[PDB]
Amino acid sequence: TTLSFIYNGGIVVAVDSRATGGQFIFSQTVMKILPLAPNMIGTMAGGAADCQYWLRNLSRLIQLHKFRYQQPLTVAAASKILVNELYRYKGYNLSIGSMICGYDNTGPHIFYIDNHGSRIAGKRFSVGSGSTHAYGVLDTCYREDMTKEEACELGRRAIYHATYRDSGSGGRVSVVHITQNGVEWIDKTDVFDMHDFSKTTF
Amino acid sequence: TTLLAIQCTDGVVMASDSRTSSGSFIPNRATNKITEIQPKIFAARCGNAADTQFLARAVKNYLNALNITRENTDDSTILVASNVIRSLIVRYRQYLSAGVIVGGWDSAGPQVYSIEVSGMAIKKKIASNGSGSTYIQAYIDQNYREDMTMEEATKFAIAAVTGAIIRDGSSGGVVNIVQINADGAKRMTVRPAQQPFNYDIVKG
Amino acid sequence: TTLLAIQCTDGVVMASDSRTSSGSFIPNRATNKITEIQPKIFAARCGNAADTQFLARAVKNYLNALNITRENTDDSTILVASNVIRSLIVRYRQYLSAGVIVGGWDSAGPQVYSIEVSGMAIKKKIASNGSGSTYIQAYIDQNYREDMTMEEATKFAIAAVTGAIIRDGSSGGVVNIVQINADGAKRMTVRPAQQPFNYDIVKG
Amino acid sequence: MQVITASGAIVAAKYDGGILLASDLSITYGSMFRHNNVSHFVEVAPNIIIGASGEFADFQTLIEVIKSVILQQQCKHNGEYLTASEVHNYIKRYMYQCRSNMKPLSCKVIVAGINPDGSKFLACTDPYGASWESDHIGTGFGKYLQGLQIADVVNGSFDDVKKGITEVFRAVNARNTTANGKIEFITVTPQGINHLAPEQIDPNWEVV
Amino acid sequence: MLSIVGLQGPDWVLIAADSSVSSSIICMSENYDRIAQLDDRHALAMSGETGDCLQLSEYLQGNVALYKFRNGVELSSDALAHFIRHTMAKAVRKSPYEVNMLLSGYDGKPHLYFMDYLGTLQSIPYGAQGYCQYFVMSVFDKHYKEGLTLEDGKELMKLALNQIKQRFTVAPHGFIVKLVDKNGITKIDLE
Amino acid sequence: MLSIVGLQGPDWVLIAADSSVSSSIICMSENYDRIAQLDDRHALAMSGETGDCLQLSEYLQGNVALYKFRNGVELSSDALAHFIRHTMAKAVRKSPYEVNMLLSGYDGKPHLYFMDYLGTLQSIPYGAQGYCQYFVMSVFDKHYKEGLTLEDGKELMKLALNQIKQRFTVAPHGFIVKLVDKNGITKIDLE
Amino acid sequence: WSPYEMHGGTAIGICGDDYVVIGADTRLSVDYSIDSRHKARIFKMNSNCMISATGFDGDIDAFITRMRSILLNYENQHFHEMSVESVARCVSNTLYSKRFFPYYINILVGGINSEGKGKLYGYDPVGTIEDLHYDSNGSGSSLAAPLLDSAFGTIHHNTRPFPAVSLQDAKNIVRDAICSVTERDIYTGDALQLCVFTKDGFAQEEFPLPRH
Amino acid sequence: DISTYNGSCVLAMAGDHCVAIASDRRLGVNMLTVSKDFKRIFQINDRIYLGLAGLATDVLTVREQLRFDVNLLELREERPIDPKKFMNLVKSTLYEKRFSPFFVTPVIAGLLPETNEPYLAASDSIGAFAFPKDFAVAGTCEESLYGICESAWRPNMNPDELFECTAKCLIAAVERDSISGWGGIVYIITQDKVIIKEIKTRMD
Amino acid sequence: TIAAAIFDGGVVLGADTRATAGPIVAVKDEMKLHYISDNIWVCGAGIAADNDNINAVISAKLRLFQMNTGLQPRVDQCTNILASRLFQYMGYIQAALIVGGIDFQGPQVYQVAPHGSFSKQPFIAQGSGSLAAISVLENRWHNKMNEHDCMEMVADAIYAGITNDLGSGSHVNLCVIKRENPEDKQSKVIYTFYKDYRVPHENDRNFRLEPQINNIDVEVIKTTERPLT
Ligand SMILES: *C(=O)[C@H]1N[C@](C)(CO)[C@](C)([C@H](Cc2ccccc2)NC(=O)[C@H](Cc2c[nH]c3ccccc23)NC(=O)[C@H](Cc2c[nH]c3ccccc23)NC(=O)CCCCC)O[C@@H]1C
Ligand SMILES: *C(=O)[C@H]1N[C@](C)(CO)[C@](C)([C@H](Cc2ccccc2)NC(=O)[C@H](Cc2c[nH]c3ccccc23)NC(=O)[C@H](Cc2c[nH]c3ccccc23)NC(=O)CCCCC)O[C@@H]1C
Repeated sequence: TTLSFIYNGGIVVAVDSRATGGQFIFSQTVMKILPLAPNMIGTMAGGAADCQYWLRNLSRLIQLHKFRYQQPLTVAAASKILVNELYRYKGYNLSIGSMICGYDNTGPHIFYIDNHGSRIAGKRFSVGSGSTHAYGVLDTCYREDMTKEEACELGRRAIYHATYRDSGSGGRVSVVHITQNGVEWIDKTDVFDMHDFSKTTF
Repeated sequence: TTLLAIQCTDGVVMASDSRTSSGSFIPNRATNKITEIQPKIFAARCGNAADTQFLARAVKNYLNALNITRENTDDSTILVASNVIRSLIVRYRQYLSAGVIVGGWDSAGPQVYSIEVSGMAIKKKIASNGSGSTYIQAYIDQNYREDMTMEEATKFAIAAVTGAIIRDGSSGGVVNIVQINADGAKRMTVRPAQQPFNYDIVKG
Repeated sequence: TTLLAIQCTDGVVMASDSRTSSGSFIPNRATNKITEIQPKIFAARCGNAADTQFLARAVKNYLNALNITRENTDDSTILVASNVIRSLIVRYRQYLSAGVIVGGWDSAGPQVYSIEVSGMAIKKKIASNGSGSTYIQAYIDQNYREDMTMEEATKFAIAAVTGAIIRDGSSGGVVNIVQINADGAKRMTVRPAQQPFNYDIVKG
Repeated sequence: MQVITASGAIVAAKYDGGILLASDLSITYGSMFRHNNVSHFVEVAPNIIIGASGEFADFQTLIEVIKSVILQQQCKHNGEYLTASEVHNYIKRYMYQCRSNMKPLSCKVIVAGINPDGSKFLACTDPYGASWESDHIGTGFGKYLQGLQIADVVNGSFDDVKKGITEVFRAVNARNTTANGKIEFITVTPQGINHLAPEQIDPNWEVV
Repeated sequence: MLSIVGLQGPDWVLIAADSSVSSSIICMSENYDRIAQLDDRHALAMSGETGDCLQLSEYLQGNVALYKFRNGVELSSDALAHFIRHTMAKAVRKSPYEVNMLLSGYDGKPHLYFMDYLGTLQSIPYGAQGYCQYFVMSVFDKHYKEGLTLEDGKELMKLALNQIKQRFTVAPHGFIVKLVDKNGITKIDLE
Repeated sequence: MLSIVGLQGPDWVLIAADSSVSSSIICMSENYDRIAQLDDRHALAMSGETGDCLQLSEYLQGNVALYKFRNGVELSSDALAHFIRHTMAKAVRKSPYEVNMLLSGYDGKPHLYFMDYLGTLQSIPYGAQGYCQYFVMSVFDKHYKEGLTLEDGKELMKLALNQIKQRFTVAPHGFIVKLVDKNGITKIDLE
Repeated sequence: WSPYEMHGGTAIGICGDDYVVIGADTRLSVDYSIDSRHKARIFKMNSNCMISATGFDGDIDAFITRMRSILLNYENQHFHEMSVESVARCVSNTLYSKRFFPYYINILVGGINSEGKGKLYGYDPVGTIEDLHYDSNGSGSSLAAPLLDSAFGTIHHNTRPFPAVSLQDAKNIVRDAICSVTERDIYTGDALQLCVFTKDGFAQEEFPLPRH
Repeated sequence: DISTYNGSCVLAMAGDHCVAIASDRRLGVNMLTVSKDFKRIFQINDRIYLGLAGLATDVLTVREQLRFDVNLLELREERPIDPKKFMNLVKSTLYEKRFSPFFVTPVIAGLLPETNEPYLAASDSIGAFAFPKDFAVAGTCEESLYGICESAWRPNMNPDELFECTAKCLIAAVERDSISGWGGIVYIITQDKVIIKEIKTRMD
Repeated sequence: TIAAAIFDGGVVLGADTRATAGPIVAVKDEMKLHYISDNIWVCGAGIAADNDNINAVISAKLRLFQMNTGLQPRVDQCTNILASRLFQYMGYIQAALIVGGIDFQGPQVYQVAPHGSFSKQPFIAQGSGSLAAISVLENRWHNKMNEHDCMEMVADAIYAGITNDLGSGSHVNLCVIKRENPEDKQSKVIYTFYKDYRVPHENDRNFRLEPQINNIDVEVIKTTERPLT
């Protein structure tokens, strides 16, 4: 489970950290947020190798454009670069579900990109097996006028509930808070610590 | 597998290899593929060892059933054995993959019946079956004589099964011979050392 | 198909049937399966007629290419023909389903090379190929002699191909014989009337 | 990985004086005993022999490739042959390249040689290009019908390793359908490659 | 794989089901009741082929009625849940009932049972069958308080059903929601 | 197979498209614009894989712009429709664009083109790609008068889109409707 | 026809504050058959790192040859040996270069960085890179992974600091895990190549394992 | 797959005159967590507990069929079923469905009636029972449990230490199995009491 | 790996003790040699439950036969019943059995394939390690070998399978069916089962981290105790 939502305070991107091949948890510490530019990250969902390689390659392309041209590369631009690179491998069975999130001259932007070539702008996205659960948390608890702490907690809790209800989601919620002032890596919080064991319903 | 039943003037010579093949592995290299249905009824078995052994078991059962209501136990027993094997191969055509040369001696004298895997029962004086029999077809054609005695037919059957053994991977080991005359059946084993020729006839 | 190339002391005898089979239909019952690559290089062809004819065509092309840069046109031509057929069968292993016995005479004397459908080229004094050759394997083993002359090898090859013809549905018709000695190649056709035996050897 | 014309089992095992390889001289077309007196081993260098179990057409292709490469390096090195290690490395690379091109050589290839440093080198590349160096290698039913007969005597006296290989090939002749003919033995020693007289290794037929 | 949701409360169970029945890509009806009231106390929300859910509902309701008439007593919510699970397990061994159910019940105490087509019986505080279980669970998880008031429970069920409507691609035109409590089963409208 | 509808009028074309984009069973967005404005005059509603519709839209819009810049003139609605059909036919021969489109245009005269993924180009008075063509056609057929007023056309498009919403099982959360007329392409809200 | 053999064998890496211990069984086996009993699947790559590989042996050799050539190119074109971080990135890129014809091999890049710290990287066949402190690969990865999780509890509490063990405690954890995997994994055994990369460099031990 | 449809993790363990049987509490529908209150361990009798790892469907089907059988056997014999006798009952129940197996693997943790000796009996889905003296493992976490317990298990664990490894050795396994976990429950059956400790595993 | 050979005065069956749950050793001390009657034992390869149940069923059939009829079960009788049962299941009951026993017809070793084929052979090896075992049996078995020679040969065949086959491992169990008096062929057929006849030391767990490092902290949500009654 990855998720990213724009609220009045900026972009909150919360990802789980579980890499699960089949039913076996290969990792619980995998980094599913990749910083692409000082003010822009990319999330990883799908093929771990595909997501990380192609977000790394998008970072390389963004750096190449940055050094080549004075014109800053927007989040829309990074998303379009990534979706064109992925469509170049259309039919190659790539598996990237990413959110290119970040701040550019026009403000906050989240673009959900996938290997299928989809590139959807939005204020609220969740990718991965637990995306439905993170959506259940976000669409319900999301408010535009949240505090930074409230928004980070919203993303953290959406990822935590996705991890609880999704076998493919787990580990630690890495929460990043992108603003016009750059990508702030809020923290990694073990979803084990987030679980309320006082509650017995779940 | 190689099976070669020769109905001679003085008896029946049922030769076979002894190689059971599981792929390229020989789980049984001393396989007795000629099953004794009755003291003078034998079933040379080709195909799935389970299927052909079930056929031998079931034809023993059917020949005992044939004898429930009669006292001429020695009448039409080879022919009934062939008919029963045919009926079982046809009835279990989906399940059984088995061809049986039922040869031997009964009141009607020496008889060989080849029941093909299809369930085609045919009375033959020279019946051959199995993957190895293929390699010896021309050999049989040029070396089988209708006038062969049980001794001559035994020598010829050993030579033919040895050729099939040499050329067929599925055929190998000893030549199991059964000579069934009116007096009964004599079993012989021609081990590779006693066989008329070996691999060295290949290209030479 | 039946192919039987015998490298004798005084030449090479390449026998074959003449039956091209399209299922149970014989589109060509007078098939010449022994293709003349060169006056003294012949390719007995087994498998897809298209594939084996392409192999013969391509080995003629490769033997002419071999002779572009040399004047000893008669040197290693059978061996090069076998190597080329092997290379083509391996290279077109997916496409070509063809085994060629390239036999004949060159500066190195009489040579037979069996290139199996796998692309395995082996120099043989007695090479056999095709579905019919199977039926004559034991026959060949018990009737081939390394000392056979081209006449004796021709008689034996006619008999063996006739046995394969009789027993193999895919083999039939005439026996196409090619006798290649230093002086050249002589083609003979043993029509069923002239063949040593016919269907009547089957069970008799 | 199609094996129509197959070379049968190979059993190579190091003994004090070299590597003793053993294999029947039969090529089998399917289950048929098709060709006889076909050495499954090819001497590619004075102290490097190569055998293969499986598709003998692929073994011939590989031997042609190995010989071309050895000839190229002999031209480069004034007739000096590639070492058994180098030959096996090239075979590994070639067979892995063929498995990666999806046209694998359907032959488990044994390289038995004496390196210039005098070290016995017995290695094997499977049809997939997976390769390994061992003191004894079985290919085909020489691997499966092997037990501890070779492992218990590998690097022992020539008589002990010969006896163990003979036990393995008695098992092969008894229990391998494609096993036909005498088992040729080949000693790759620092003094060269010696083709010992092929032996008819007979299964115990008193079992019947 | 139609959306059925369940939300057990301290003394009630809100059992919602996709009220729209479709024939392939055509929404045939929009008020289709997929919550079969097996008893005055038990509503079985069903998710699956309409014609297998109908047959299973008829069989289960007829057997509950047969138990009540043959034996003067009624089946407990646990007893009815285990009878349904027995039916589903027998079927899956023989001919699976491709119907995933939420058995809400009130036999003096609220009960909600996840009941997959195989025969997986599990008492749950809340649950769902269909793809809505991927959308509603977190909602419930994030918003289910122990001892919910019936109105808080209705708000929570509305939250889950709106989550289905807003985020589930195959979004039901609407839901039929029934309250199963000491007063029996009553179709309640979440507004 | 997303729902795109088109309704050509006497001097306008109402081109609607499923505005909701989904990732499998998840509705990712609800305002997704599937009507790519290739030009100030042409809006191409697209129905298919979001990532193939986006790429085809980018290629077609870039080629329309390239034609307009390289050649001072703009492509006609017929010319652009045939260029799109040429692209789709080349693709289907080589690598099909799995995108069924409705090209609405106004090059001085309203145009609406059915354009299947194969390269089936057909001028239409109204049409649809996706499964909505099974639901909207009759509506249009039963209610399209020659010489519709733009408001009657908006009512008719609302009728067709409500037919999709009410009767199509996979009902879009909403539609983005654009008016293509002498004033260009304007996102109009059907209310 | 699958171009792999899925040989098996288990590798277990454990990074420490100044060491990386990768212990891999040396068994080269497939389809209930042991091709080799001593096929080292851990390779000293340079003075900074080693690569343990499990999976298809042909792919292991191809990838290790490619990585050795890449590291040699790096050492020639940079005059210093590739760092464990650079080798880890190269392993990721090399595995992904065959993304659609993968090296069906799981890689552990265990080395010492310029800071003297033990860096362990786990990979999947297609080149996912996890900068981890312990990992398991191969047929017995499922068997060994809970063992390392117990030894370190990192999975249990993933935000707590990695409880790094002594070099000998890591060696013993790897040995015990390989012994357990050998007891339960049929494709793991015949020996344990226990390689340790420290500031001192690459140090390899061989430990007998059950050969059944 | 249907065996991993309901992620399971059952772990019996032998101590000093005490057994443990722990299970993950998750009921998951493939990757979806339905419940954290799923019961996979069932008291068969005072000194027999059955942890059923696998299809929750088959978990309840086999638990209730075994309860049927054990209740009938204890009514007829008026004595509790012995751990070995219950193991044979489970084997019979699972092999009765040999051709349509339950997708559940049992783990019987009991104390032998007389000596209070730990009795572990793990089987496959069709009743092939192992009788480990150290630990029995079952469920989708099977390999994980095997490794952790093979390293961790020590002889003569008292109920406290036995619970400690059951809990730790189960936590390690479930936390590597994505579909199993969401809490654990360990039944420590000692000679005189059963301690059911609900242990905190990861809930992701 | 299971095997069985005939020596002069009886039969030596043998089996490894590994049972595999796919690629993982499910059981390390599994019993594959199963008593059928005092004179017949059956080692078994294949599906563990199939072997266990087929052997138990035929053992029960022959126990009933001996109780009612009073007759010693015959090795060929056991083999016929096993072959018929395995044939009626068309190989679904994957029990590749070796029936080794003694009756009035001396010592007999039969194999029964899962599909119901059977065969009397002086020595047989079945299972995944059957080829490694059968190499040993081929090179070592001879007519009228003695009890100890056949014990060592069959144990070495099982050990060959253990070493070479991954599906075979752990210990070598043997059973020796003989007659209580070798001189008398009417003397009682006894069986001596050598559990762990070979326990290969190189196959033992060489290392064990006795102070098991463990950083998983067990937190108990709830503890409830009940009397064991
Ligand atoms: C939301 O709920 C989360 N779901 C999970 C499944 C994340 O674990 C995904 C979708 C996640 C994306 C991701 C991104 C970055 C790092 C890790 C993970 N997916 C995975 O973890 C995948 C699951 C998977 C398995 N097979 C496929 C096929 C297509 C798409 C997705 C998958 N896991 C992986 O990709 C494996 C990661 C990994 C790391 N170390 C490993 C060692 C051994 C095996 C696997 C390892 N890699 C592979 O499966 C490679 C297989 C190559 C075969 C030739 O994330 C969101 C947030
Ligand atoms: C030498 O060659 C030895 N090989 C191994 C594999 C024995 O370890 C066999 C063949 C052996 C026979 C055997 C006989 C009696 C008891 C145990 C073992 N086979 C097995 O152990 C089998 C292997 C197997 C699995 N599937 C097939 C199909 C055809 C042939 C062979 C096999 N293993 C099993 O049957 C599993 C046993 C098992 C799994 N988990 C367990 C937990 C606790 C106890 C036992 C467990 N079971 C399964 O795989 C499930 C099958 C379900 C079928 C519907 O023996 C010779 C001597």
